[PDB]
Amino acid sequence: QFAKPEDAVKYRQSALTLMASHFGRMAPVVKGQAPYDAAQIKANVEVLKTLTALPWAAFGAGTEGGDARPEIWSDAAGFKQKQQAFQDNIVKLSAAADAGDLDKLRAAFGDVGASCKACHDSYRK
Ligand code: HEC
Repeated sequence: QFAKPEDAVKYRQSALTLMASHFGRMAPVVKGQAPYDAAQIKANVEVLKTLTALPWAAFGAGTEGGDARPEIWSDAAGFKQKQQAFQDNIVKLSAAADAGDLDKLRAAFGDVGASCKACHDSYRK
């Protein structure tokens, strides 16, 4: 869907940005600093879940640029793995949310977060 590499870059960064917001916004709740409303959380996770599938398609060959390390392309299999483990954690998050269990959510939240970090460690400049 992209004409220039710059456009894929702009797209993926935007998706990542949005996702960061949707995920990050739950930290105070998960930490107990904000009240917990199951329904609100559930809806937010639904959005997050949609957003989380988006970025991956904008890292095709020829989209080199931004803060993407070249290893994303040299080591595609490793990148796919990182991405899949991440989506899997999203699924867990989603299940915790659906169930309305703060403990579960809290734990899953940590798992997801570690997933973000794992990817960044190997593939983000
Ligand atoms: C690999 C599969 C990743 C996972 C999982 C997550 N992120 Fe990441 N992120 C990744 C890369 C390769 C990049 C650089 C993209 C580029 O082309 O510049 C990023 C970047 C971000 C950003 C910056 C967006 C911007 O404004 O430029 C943010 C805010 C970000 N990542 C956050 C983020 C969060 C919160 C994640 C988990 C919920 C997460 N990322 C996972 C690679 C990967």
